[PDB]
Amino acid sequence: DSLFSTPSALGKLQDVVNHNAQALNTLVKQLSSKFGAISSVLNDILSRLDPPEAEVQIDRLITGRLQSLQTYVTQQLIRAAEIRASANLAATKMSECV
Amino acid sequence: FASVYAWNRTRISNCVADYSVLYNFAPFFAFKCYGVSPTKLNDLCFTNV
Ligand SMILES: *[C@@H]1O[C@H](CO)[C@@H](O)[C@H](O)[C@H]1NC(C)=O
Repeated sequence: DSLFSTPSALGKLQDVVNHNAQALNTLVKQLSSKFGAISSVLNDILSRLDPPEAEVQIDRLITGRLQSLQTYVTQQLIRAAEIRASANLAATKMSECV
Repeated sequence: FASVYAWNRTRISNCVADYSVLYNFAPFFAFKCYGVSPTKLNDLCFTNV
């Protein structure tokens, strides 16, 4: 009765799902940014500019997408350390409470 | 040709733009292209020119 009625009962497990699904949306929505280049599509840059000038625009995309990946991994390592803290607490309760 | 203060703009639409004809006037002092490389102009579609 207190779980089939109260909606925010499993709000700790659902919050874990939300944070990981929200970080992937931001990671894949950073592919639409330009970071200073003329376009966010590598095909457009490759099919509009000579190789001497295409590398200038492409390097703006790489350094911006590379920094978007590092932000995702670093905050994933930080968040995975909270989960392991709660996984060590649940393993302690499983062996001492149960 | 018109004066610089009354420059004449010509619409270009619904045609085939073979840019190889541009070099018939060979003595070009400057051919600076912005955004598009001058060699790839024959493989692109333009909304308005
Ligand atoms: C201006 O350009 C238009 C459109 O191409 C052309 O019909 C017209 O003759 C031009 N006028 C002058 C004064 O060059």
